[PDB]
Amino acid sequence: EDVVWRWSCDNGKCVKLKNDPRSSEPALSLEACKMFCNEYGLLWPRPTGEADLGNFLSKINLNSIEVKILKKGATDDLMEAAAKRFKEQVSLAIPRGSTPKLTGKAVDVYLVNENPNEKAFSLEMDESYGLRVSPSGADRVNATITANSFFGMRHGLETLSQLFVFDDIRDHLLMVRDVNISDKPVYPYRGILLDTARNYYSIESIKRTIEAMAAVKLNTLHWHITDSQSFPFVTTKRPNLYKFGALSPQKVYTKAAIREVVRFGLERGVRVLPEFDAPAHVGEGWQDTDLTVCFKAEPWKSYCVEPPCGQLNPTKDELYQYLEDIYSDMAEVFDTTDIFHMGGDEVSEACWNSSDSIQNFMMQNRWDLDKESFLKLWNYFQQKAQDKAYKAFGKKLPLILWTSTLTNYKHIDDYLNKDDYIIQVWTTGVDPQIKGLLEKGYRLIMSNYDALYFDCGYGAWVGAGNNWCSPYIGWQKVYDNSPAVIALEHRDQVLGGEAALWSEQSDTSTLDGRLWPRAAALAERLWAEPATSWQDAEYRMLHIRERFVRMGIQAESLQPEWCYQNEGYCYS
Ligand SMILES: COc1ccc2cc3[n+](cc2c1OCCC[n+]1cccc2ccccc21)CCc1cc2c(cc1-3)OCO2
Ligand SMILES: *[C@@H]1O[C@H](CO)[C@@H](O)[C@H](O)[C@H]1NC(C)=O
Ligand SMILES: *[C@@H]1O[C@H](CO)[C@@H](O)[C@H](O)[C@H]1NC(C)=O
Repeated sequence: EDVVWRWSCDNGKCVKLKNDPRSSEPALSLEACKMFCNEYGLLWPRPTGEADLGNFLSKINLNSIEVKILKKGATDDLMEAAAKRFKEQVSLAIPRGSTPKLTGKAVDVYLVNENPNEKAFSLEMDESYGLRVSPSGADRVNATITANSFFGMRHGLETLSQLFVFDDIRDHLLMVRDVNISDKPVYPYRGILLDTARNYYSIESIKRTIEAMAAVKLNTLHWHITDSQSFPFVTTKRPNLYKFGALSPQKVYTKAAIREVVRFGLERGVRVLPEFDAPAHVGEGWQDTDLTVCFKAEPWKSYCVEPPCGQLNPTKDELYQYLEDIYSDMAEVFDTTDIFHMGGDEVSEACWNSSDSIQNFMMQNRWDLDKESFLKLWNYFQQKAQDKAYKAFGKKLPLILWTSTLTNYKHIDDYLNKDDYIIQVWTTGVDPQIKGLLEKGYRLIMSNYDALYFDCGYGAWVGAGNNWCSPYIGWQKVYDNSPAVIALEHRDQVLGGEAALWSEQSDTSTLDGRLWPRAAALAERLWAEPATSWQDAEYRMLHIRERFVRMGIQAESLQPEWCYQNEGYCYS
């Protein structure tokens, strides 16, 4: 039936009041009130530069929006696809089952791509844009997006679509009348790590994830595509790896499917970054090669962090022929990435020390069997693996490794160097390793497990209780986790951050709820690095959750919808 309430801005809060008929004041719908009661309206993330939204809305004819590309170039196909997606972006303002009256002004969207040939991902790419909205004549709106590249331009299309509101009191589609926005991200690497080896994720759910990432301007999908539990990556050159390693014949990622995901990501400004974790985190798929040790070793607690155990045997020269083929097959289909993630997760010495051939190998080279020697074996592996990666990608390119024994800042320079290796950080923001790494010039990606491990909090998956990194991390905590605070003067060496969805307790069915809307908190933290805390983003965070749901994302619920309609009454 008919909406009964209206909202009125009062000290930054939209107050619900009855829509009394005996009033000469025009009623405000909830989101129309929110657009101007809130400092940044309904925007997420909030812009970093100019953020002038004016004071008025204009009624818009949904069928009279037209996008015009003013500069043509190599990104013509990308710009056209982004333009065609803009109307459905706009329709996200309308609740499902509601239809706007097809009246109001016409909208002209002018896209100005000032370097229309640029379309490569790089840490130095220009994601900035300018957004202007103003009345054009009497019956039209002029929205002009100006950006130095396609990626900044499609960010601006995202922000523009957030400047529409549905008046459900009147069934009118509205748009902010006078807008001056300039915007650019604080960090170039704004990512989500998706583990698709501890459990399988449908390609459809991966594309859905990329959709939601683009909606909040995240730009990197780190595809943790192999691990001990499964090998779903279809490597044409070593087919037994996925044939033996896959959980099932249908639970694989073919070349065609990965190409689909990579293209889907490029069109939305998302770099699809593959990882082959090595030399630990291997197992399924390597049967009958004699290239691993400790696979399914028992008791697993004595040999690895979680079952099944298993590590590569770096003393077998055939291993690096396998690795070169894997990396080459990855480079063929992951052909938008400028970076390669090589894992580097903590190696088990007990696993390597229990091997006949490994100990004989270490005798012959004057190595003992102490802790320092197995670190030397790990360095031996990473050097040879790194060479195959360069040959596979046909060029030197940045490589990522996790913080580990190998990348301890006290000895990381022994074989790594800060120009070839980026370090992904799981330690807490107060761990001394971060300061030690930054002073040695290393670049960092923050994935602090106390704020950015999105798998924490659920039940145990071995034994009873809860999983290892519980409690569950609320969005308030991931919002307040600031890399700038963590890095201090070395801020420029922080490339950004990444929410990690490890998947021993997550798959296709839980993907939406694990990531959303919590990854939006990381999106604003990395895009804007606000000096304000989560309380000042709370109202806009509640709205972006609703926008995710309108997109079809099964996003987690944060608060009673009553709180969303009654700002200021839910606090502590
Ligand atoms: C790549 O980083 C990773 C990735 C995966 C990790 C997985 C597990 N564990 C640390 C991990 C880690 O390191 C995170 C640092 C953990 N950690 C360091 C220092 C102090 C701590 C105090 C309290 C809790 C954890 C503290 C901890 C044991 C553990 C037991 C399990 C399990 C998983 C883990 O599944 C079945 O049983
Ligand atoms: C649209 O607005 C932009 C920014 O103010 C302006 O540069 C451009 O000339 C306008 N175009 C039209 C057709 O009004
Ligand atoms: C490796 O095993 C040998 C016995 O085979 C033992 O002497 C040595 O201390 C072990 N080293 C480590 C690091 O466990």
